Amino acid sequence: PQITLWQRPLVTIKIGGQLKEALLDTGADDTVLEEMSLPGRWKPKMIGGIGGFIKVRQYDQILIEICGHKAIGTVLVGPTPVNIIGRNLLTQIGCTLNF
Amino acid sequence: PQITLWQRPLVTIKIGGQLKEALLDTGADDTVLEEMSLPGRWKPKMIGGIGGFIKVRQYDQILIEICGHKAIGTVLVGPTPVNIIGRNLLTQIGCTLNF
Ligand SMILES: Cc1cccc(C)c1OCC(=O)N[C@@H](Cc1ccccc1)[C@@H](O)C[C@H](Cc1ccccc1)NC(=O)[C@H](C(C)C)N1CCCNC1=O
Repeated sequence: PQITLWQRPLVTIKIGGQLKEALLDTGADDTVLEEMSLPGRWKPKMIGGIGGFIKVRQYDQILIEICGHKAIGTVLVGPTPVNIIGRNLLTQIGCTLNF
Repeated sequence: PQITLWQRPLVTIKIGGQLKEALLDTGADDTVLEEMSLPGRWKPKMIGGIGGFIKVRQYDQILIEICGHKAIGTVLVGPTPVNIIGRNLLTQIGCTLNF
């Protein structure tokens, strides 16, 4: 679908048998989600945003269902203020910026 | 122009008689540019990010020619790693998220 930006591009995703709301972020290289229970092994990692860095856990091969569309990629779990759909996932669902 | 997301969507902007490159961030309510000099006056303001809060100077009525498109709005300047064109401006140039 088409999304104007007069409001935050929030959409509903399905992950780990759970439902959430993630922001479609072209400004994000990766995908980071609020602390949640996820099965499988992970790997420590650090990402640097505007306010600084945060200690997140790196999950590979995690299936996410963005607004219906199913995709699988690397999901980061940490102390983020909002759920973020980064370009690693956005390019799988074919999201494009236009104007 | 249609922009895919395989790489960070960098756009060439022109502000204060200066040329720069800014990221089209759909996950940014406002626009924050790196440290630079500007004519108008400002007002201390802080914004929440991923790793914490930074203090920026606010400016209203700032002309910005985003990739051949002239728009005007509130710009913020501070300790931001990259230049960011948020939604307060993206809408002015009819930028749409699509998939
Ligand atoms: C939310 C907001 C309100 C008012 C004004 C502004 C500028 C606002 O946005 C601030 C902000 O942190 N926005 C983020 C999403 C956001 C909204 C609300 C709360 C917290 C975050 C996101 O869009 C952009 C920001 C840009 C960036 C900054 C420094 C270095 C590199 C990239 N991107 C990142 O942090 C990403 C993360 C998410 C994987 N990131 C970090 C590792 C390297 N690459 C990368 O892409």
